[PDB]
Amino acid sequence: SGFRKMAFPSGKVEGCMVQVTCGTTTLNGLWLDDVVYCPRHVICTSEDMLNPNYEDLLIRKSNHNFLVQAGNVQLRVIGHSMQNCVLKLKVDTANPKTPKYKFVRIQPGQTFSVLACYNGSPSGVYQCAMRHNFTIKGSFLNGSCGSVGFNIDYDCVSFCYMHHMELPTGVHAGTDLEGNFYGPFVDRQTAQAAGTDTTITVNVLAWLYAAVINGDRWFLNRFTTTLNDFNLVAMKYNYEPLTQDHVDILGPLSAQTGIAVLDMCASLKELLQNGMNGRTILGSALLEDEFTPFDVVRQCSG
Amino acid sequence: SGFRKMAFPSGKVEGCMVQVTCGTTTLNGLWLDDVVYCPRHVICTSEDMLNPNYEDLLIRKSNHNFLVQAGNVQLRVIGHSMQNCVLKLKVDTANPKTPKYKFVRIQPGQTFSVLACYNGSPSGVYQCAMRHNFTIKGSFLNGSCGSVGFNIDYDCVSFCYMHHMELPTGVHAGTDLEGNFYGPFVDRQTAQAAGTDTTITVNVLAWLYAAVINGDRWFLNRFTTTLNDFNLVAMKYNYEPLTQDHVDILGPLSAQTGIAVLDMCASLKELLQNGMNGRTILGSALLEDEFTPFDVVRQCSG
Ligand SMILES: Cn1cc2cc(Nc3nc(=O)n(-c4cccnc4)c(=O)n3Cc3cc(F)c(F)cc3F)c(Cl)cc2n1
Ligand SMILES: Cn1cc2cc(Nc3nc(=O)n(-c4cccnc4)c(=O)n3Cc3cc(F)c(F)cc3F)c(Cl)cc2n1
Repeated sequence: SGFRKMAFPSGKVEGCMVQVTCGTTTLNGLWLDDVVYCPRHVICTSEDMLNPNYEDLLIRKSNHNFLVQAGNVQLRVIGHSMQNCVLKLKVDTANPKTPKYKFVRIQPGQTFSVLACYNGSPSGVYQCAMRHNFTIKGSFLNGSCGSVGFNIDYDCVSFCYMHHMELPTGVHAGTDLEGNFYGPFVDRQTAQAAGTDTTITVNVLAWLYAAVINGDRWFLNRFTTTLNDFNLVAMKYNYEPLTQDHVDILGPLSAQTGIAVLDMCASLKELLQNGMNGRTILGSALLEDEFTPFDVVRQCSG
Repeated sequence: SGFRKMAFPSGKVEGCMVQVTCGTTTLNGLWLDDVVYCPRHVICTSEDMLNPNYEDLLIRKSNHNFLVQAGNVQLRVIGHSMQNCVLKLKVDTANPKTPKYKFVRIQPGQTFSVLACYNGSPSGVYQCAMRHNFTIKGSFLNGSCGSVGFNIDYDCVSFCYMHHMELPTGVHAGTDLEGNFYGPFVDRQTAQAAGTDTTITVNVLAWLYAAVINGDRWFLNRFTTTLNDFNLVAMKYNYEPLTQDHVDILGPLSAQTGIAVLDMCASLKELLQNGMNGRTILGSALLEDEFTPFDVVRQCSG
């Protein structure tokens, strides 16, 4: 047992990470087959980062303006293209370490692992969720642009996030791997504000189930609730409404624990109206919402 | 910015993970050069797991009793040896993916990344600390025996933990890679109890500094404290006494933030005596003690 913020093993992504430089601007790229993917922002200079026109910027570049570094080996760029907010640099060598992969866009509330890199060098791995305002509460410093988020399904890396920038509040914004931003943000060095966030209710319930699986039961109660009355209470606390699809998704955990979803919702209602009274759940003093039902099942069942 | 539970990239360890079977007992091993390291408990049968004599058990085995599986390739065992609680299986192939590595034993309060594996297959990576009672609060299911904990220094993997077992309270016990247990535990399927734990004070202070670096300042105050008066208050709350060496270690964070260590100790004293009054620090409602000063510097500075 035990319950931890768990990321996917990162090796398959580490073997894809490279450094991309254009002019004096540098960041991280993702080398898959004979293409390197990176934020198009790399073709900006300090003069252009505020209000760039990327079509003009790219038309003014050629292959030789792009330096791609894989370890100590320079990959020669033999083509360049823009796809929305990502640059695609065709190189003359296919990555021998290319894993089986796919580009998948994720939904608010789902989770993924982030491999933070600097200068093409992986430095750390952590787990995060896509918030309902399409930001992620990541951990990123200057130089982390182009770091990727991903999930692993069996042997297949599903890339879902490429990091672009930090917002004023310190949360992070990026795109899927087709270069389409998550949320209403643009790759311009302008002060952009994240919208309002909500608590991912289904995830909180999944985490309460994880706690029960690990012997934390003090928050349980004899009461049950209707879905509608739960939602009436939960909206007041900035929680996402719970739907029947969410109940269905929680079916497996409900079965493994013998606690019906609406019964656990009654526990959640009480915790929202009363607080925790100085107690904890799975070592936390607040309700955790960055674990999906799938993450819980993976960690607690296998 | 941002502050997350961050593990080291795991690829270098993933390429070392193998499956070891003896009889019907199976678990994970660590293949480095031409040696596979695993818990000696693998030579136990269900009859022997309660009160084994491992010297007898190993004398009754030969190389052909050990099946080592690296992916789909079977490695032939050509020698076998015991070193304390780890078995060393000499195989006829050196691991081509062997990273530069070392075996280092860690101290209570220090942190490391865990690569949870099952049947030799890496499944997840998370970060944990060695508690003062020499347990770790890990996340492990049946089949995780032999999973390793490690740190990375530049290009060198410092292995520091091999997982053996789960204690009744759900916390975990294991050895260093020379087979020497952390804490007063033995590799016998007997009900063993973890001793009392304490909060890792220096780590809490390091995390308060991380919070200040990320703009969480509400807990700061004008007061300073002496080291002795802080310790008098902190012992009452089950915190480790703070030493001058701990102050020294916190020097860099103190400098980067301009807040003297004893000033932050005054904040910590107040949080201990008053609680958080419904506020949070770096997204947590309780004081976090699994980040060392080094982890904070690595994440917040680079
Ligand atoms: C020589 N040199 C200077 C460079 C500056 C760069 N800008 C950034 N670097 C970053 O690390 N963070 C960043 C910082 C912290 C966490 N997370 C990301 C940026 O936000 N920006 C700003 C930013 C990035 C975008 F991709 C975008 F569309 C709009 C922006 F305002 C980069 Cl990308 C390369 C540099 N090379
Ligand atoms: C066919 N088959 C059955 C096996 C049973 C095995 N026993 C365990 N497996 C484990 O996964 N956990 C475990 C479980 C959860 C978290 N963390 C570790 C054990 O604690 N034990 C118990 C245990 C392990 C030790 F290494 C030890 F010294 C003393 C113990 F009581 C293993 Cl090792 C292989 C098996 N093969």
